Amino acid sequence: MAAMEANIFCTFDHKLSIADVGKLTKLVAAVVPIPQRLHLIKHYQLGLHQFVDHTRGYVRLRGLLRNMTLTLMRRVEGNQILLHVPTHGLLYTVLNTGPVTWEKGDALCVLPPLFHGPLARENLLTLGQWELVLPWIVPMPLALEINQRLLIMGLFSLDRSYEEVKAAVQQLQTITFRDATFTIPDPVIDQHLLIDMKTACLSMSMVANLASELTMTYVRKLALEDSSMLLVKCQELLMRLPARPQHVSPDDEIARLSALFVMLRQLDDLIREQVVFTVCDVSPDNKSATCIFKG
Amino acid sequence: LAEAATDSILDNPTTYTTSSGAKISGVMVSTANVMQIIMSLLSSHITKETVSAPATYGNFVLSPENAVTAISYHSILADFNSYKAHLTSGQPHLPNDSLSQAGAHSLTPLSMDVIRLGEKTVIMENLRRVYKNTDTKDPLERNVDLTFFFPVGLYLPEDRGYTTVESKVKLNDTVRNALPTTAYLLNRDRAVQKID
Amino acid sequence: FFFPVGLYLPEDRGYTTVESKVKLNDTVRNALPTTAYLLNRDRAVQKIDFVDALKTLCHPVLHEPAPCLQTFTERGPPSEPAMQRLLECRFQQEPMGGAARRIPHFYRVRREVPRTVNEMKQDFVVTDFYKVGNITLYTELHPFFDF
Amino acid sequence: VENATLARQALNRIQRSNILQSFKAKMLATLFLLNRTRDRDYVLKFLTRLAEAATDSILDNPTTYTTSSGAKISGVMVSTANVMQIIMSLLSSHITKETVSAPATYGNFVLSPENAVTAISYHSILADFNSYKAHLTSGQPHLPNDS
Amino acid sequence: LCTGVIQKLGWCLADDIHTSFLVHKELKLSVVRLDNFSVELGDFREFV
Amino acid sequence: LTPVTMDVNYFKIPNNPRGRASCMLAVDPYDTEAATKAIYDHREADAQT
Amino acid sequence: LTCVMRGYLYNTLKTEVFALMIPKDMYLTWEETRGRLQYVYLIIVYDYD
Amino acid sequence: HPGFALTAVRTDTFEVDMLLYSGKSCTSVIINNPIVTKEERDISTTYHVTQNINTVDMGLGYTSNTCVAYVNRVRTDMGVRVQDLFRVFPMNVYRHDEVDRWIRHAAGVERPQETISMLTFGSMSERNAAATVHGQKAACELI
Amino acid sequence: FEAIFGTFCNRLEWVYFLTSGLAAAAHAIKFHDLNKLTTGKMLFHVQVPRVASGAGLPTSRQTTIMVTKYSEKSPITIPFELSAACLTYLRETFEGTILDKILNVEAMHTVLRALKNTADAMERGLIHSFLQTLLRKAPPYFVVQTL
Amino acid sequence: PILSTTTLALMETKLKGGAGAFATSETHFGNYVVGEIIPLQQSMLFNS
Amino acid sequence: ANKTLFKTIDEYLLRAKDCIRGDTDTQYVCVEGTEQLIENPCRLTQEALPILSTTTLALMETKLKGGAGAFATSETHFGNYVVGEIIPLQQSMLFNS
Amino acid sequence: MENWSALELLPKVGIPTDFLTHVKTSAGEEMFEALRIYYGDDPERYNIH
Amino acid sequence: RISALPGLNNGQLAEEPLSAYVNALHDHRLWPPFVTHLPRNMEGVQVVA
Repeated sequence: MAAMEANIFCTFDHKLSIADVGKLTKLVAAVVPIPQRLHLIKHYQLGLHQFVDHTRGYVRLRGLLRNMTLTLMRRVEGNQILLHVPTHGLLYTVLNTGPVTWEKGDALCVLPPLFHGPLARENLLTLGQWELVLPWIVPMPLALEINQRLLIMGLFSLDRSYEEVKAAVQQLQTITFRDATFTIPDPVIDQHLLIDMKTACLSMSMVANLASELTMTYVRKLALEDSSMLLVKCQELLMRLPARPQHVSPDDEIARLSALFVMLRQLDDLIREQVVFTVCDVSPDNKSATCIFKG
Repeated sequence: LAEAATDSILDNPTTYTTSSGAKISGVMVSTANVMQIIMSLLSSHITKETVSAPATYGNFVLSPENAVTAISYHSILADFNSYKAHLTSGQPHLPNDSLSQAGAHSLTPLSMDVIRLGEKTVIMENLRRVYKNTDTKDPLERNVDLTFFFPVGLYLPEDRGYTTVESKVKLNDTVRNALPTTAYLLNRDRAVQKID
Repeated sequence: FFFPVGLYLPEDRGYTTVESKVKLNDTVRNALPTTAYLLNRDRAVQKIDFVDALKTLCHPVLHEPAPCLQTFTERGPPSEPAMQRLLECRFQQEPMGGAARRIPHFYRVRREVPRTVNEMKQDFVVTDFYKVGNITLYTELHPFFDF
Repeated sequence: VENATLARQALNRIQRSNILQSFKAKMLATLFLLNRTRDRDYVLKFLTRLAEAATDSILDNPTTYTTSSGAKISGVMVSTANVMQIIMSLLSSHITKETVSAPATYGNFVLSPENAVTAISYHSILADFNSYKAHLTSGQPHLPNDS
Repeated sequence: LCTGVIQKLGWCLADDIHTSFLVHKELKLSVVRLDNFSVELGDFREFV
Repeated sequence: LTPVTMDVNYFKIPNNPRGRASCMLAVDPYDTEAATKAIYDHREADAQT
Repeated sequence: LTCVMRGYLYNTLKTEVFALMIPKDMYLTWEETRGRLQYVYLIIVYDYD
Repeated sequence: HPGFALTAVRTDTFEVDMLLYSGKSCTSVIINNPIVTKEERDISTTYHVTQNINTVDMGLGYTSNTCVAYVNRVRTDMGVRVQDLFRVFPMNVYRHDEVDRWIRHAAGVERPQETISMLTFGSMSERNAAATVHGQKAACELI
Repeated sequence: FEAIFGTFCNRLEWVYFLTSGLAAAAHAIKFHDLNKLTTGKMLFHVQVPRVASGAGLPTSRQTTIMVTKYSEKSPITIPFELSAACLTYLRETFEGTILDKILNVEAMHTVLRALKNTADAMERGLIHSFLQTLLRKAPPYFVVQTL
Repeated sequence: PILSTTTLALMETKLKGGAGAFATSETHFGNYVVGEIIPLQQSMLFNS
Repeated sequence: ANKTLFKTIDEYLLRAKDCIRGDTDTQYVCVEGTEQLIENPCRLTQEALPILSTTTLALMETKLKGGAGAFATSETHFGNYVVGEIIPLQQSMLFNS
Repeated sequence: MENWSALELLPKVGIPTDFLTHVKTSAGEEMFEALRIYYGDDPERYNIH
Repeated sequence: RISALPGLNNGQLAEEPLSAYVNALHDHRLWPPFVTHLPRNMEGVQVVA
């Protein structure tokens, strides 16, 4: 087999107006997804507009986006986009596209955009029943919360009334992460969210079975003599209802804690999808950042 | 086909002329089989005569007067000094297009096969030798779809019945011969195919 | 070369395309084929009948289905699960003396018998029987026996 | 030669289907050519297709088997005299009782002594060993001609 | 614990994969042959 | 043979008198299962008829 | 032995590309259409019978 | 014969070598020089070479006429083998089972036996035959 | 013996664009910065001639037609590749016997052979893309004859 | 398929017809003639 | 998809053609651009063509007994009927070879 | 079985090859007796022993 | 006799026989208009006055 081309040329068949080439020159060293990995790909496969459906299933978009090969834009010119699928380990700069402020030392993940539509009025290379769609490069805790609220909106919507659902979407669509408010476009329950719910509930049932005689009564013994805002804030989400430990057997506790770590990781990987960039240093206007872990 | 197409808009009468003064209308290409059939058919018009082809590719280099237009206004106007001169002098007609002027300087001979089509000579050519042992498909080969439709199991009006083939064929009176249920088609050979 | 002799065209699809040319008297010996006329190496009307095929029709290997039975039984039941409906028989053996009072006792059940195969080979018309819509074509092996 | 412009890899099902279709077409239609048709144009087209359809040789024989006025010989059609008596009498505008140049000697071809050494030692023969040995250590990878 | 454990072994070219065999002490063993394989090891990641 | 064999497609064209079109060349080569599937099995169509 | 930790497999002077061998029983694919690339994984799955 | 007559449509792919006539310099194609680019790895160094070209027309009307000249073969069968709705509607069943489990054994069709990978592109639902002499097939229906 | 009568490489017919007669359908101009242009447009200011009418008729007036033509984009490529051992033996000669000089000469020859084959593939691809852009422009015969 | 004829009279009107009379396939009610797909009984032995 | 008569044929040339997978038994829709597209003049005119669909073998052997040009004729018995094929495709094409 | 390295190392002659069908078809349908069809650039012709 | 197809009908799909589907003159749903005795099977039928 011929090797995977690190220099991917994108071509264009539409008559490019001059403002379209201008807006295409803004997006140098940004992230775009492509599934083909050929050398002379067209423009239809480039981006994410090949997978935007009438369903607007954002969980379906997150499910497909993990399989797409991420590349970097370079050397934009007349009808030519030289893309570079980056090898793992080295470093080169990326550029933000959404209004998400970053830090140093944190990590970045790939994500489909939030409130995507004519609300922020993106004229991002619109031509002939096709738009250039950009995946968001979002930091780590935003990527944690944007799937945590997804899974909670999945789990709550069972066996309950629809007015509870319509009162629950508006309680769990805003995210006030880092001086900005984001809204998720139509969180809709599908079979993918169902199988994610099945994995989550099985793992937490198994870890509820896996809990030892001491780790479930640690807060129950702690909350008699301790006083802290952390312990008070975590106590009220529990029900109401010296002593001796029953049997200390640490040879069993090592195995219980090990398998409990496996169950906690098995719950954990539902919201910790992939670290795709580790940001090292940003631009002061935060338009770009030199980062590592490309690929 | 020859008179049906219109001509071009740029004229290079020096190039692609036959020796002893003959102008070439255009190029007619097909596969080797069809041109073999034509040459065996229209053998009273085939002539293997030399065609004065251009030697090398053209040249369309820019100007320093075009460079600042390419930078500022993101546009290229070819022969910008010629345009400014014909504006300032006030002449309406530039003498030559900037594309027919662009290159095709020298001429080299080559012998091809040409034919007379009502005193409009055209070039016979087949692209067999360029798709000789390659991995792609020759695009002069093609697939064309035809949609066929046919009825089966109808009922003619017996109140206005008739036969026109009575003197050639005859049927015995049975109801299965009176009512169509089936039909009879052909294969891609001469094979009767039963469809009910 | 190959040629048929003694076939049977259907009557409900019968026709004549040679009316003006031939005219045969309507006896049954002309209304049912039993001969075949070919041409020799010379342009001469030879004739084959069933009489001259006696060196083939009467052989003792034609009436012995034992290698046919062996080849039929080595590939056993049809592995198709859609056709697990025709291979059901209960061929028992019981005394016959008590049968004349057991005949109202046989219908004391209210459960039917499955359909036999030789019954299932009769509800197809003359022209669909060669099609794949028949299930029992793996049963018809020989014009002298039932498999 | 009718399918030489279509296929470009190992054959799929539809190409071999069309191949068998044209097999049973042409083997049936053109079984006996001269015993069936006796018109000039069709037999001339048939012989023309037969003459072009075969691939050429590899050895350059540029001067031998050539007529006067440089008309090179492309092929040879041999048959019995009975067929030739119909060929020449039917297609008589195309025959020319012409004299060609023929090689008056056999192709004498000797063995080199180091070929005899390789023949003894390795049970093999590399024809024109001196030319191969020269062109190897020289640098050019294309010989003038074979042996 | 750990019903299934999966580690990334490497990557291949998805076209040179073909069935072959190795003979050793005249013992033919039918194997799968990956011609251009690049090894890239990973930790034993565990799942349920 | 059976006397209800449709003569118009089994005795007027060049046909294989076996019952099926047993042309091995229509089978993809070096495939033994598909060959008996094409010439012996009967819960499928037959070539040429 | 000389094991290869990361990268391709080749001879000295790169004249021969060695090939990874796996026995037929451990091989397992979950798609009939392989992509342009496919990664390889080592799967241990425990039967707690 | 029931109380309705059906008709049948079908397409047929014939192979054809077309002929193209065009006028002299009907378009002026422009190229640039071939642009080599390297891609170096451990085991090989492939060299890709691109060439952006552009074609501009040099006519106002249809400068070039093509036509259909010769047909070598019928790549279809021109057959009567109808295409089943039980494959192009691969999930429609009856509301009752024992009429559905009788109809499938009347039409000869396989059971409903994947769904997410069916509405996007599809799959080989009806397989190939073991052999064919008459190529490919298509025939549809109109009640 | 194992007599090898000859080793035969396949030579290629280095077809060019201008060598083909299809270049007369084209008008080939090398533009040195084609990857920097966006599009090529052409404009025409066409006015048609009136005629003087007769008495009692609605006459025409002055006309102006400003029509516009545009360009096309269709790049092509070839991914020809080289083994790393070829690049090793291309420029290195250690212990310079005959047997290493042969490998150096073969490395040089496979490099230049790949270069020649790449250029031939580029010319064939340019011809092919030209024919592709022509076939998406030529209407069939019936519409042109009708017009 | 070789020329076969059920009855005498159909073979008689085959022989009475001219060239290409063997090519057709006439069919009566219960009688039938299969025609040769190649005229090698028509004009082989007459051609000699 | 109705436009100006020069834009309709241009739409017909560019994108109104459809593709057919050409290596399997049933007619599948191919992946676009991998194999070449397939022209269809029935897309332009929006008709279809009739072929030789006779009713019975009485009226079928008559057309087979007939010589050249018989397939362009449409005959009608009392209840039986023949539709004559308009283009002489089944008459002369397969006998050219 | 066949020393295909000697074909790639020894200097050949230059002949105009005229196969009947396409050459990949004649390779894939096994007209010839012994084949060494591959893709890419094999370094097999270098390790001379 | 002719309203059913005795060469075809036996067995059943539902509890109703196979001949109940081939014609309306063989099932309990179609009543005659002047009924004097109520039929034996009235499963889906609910009579109402």
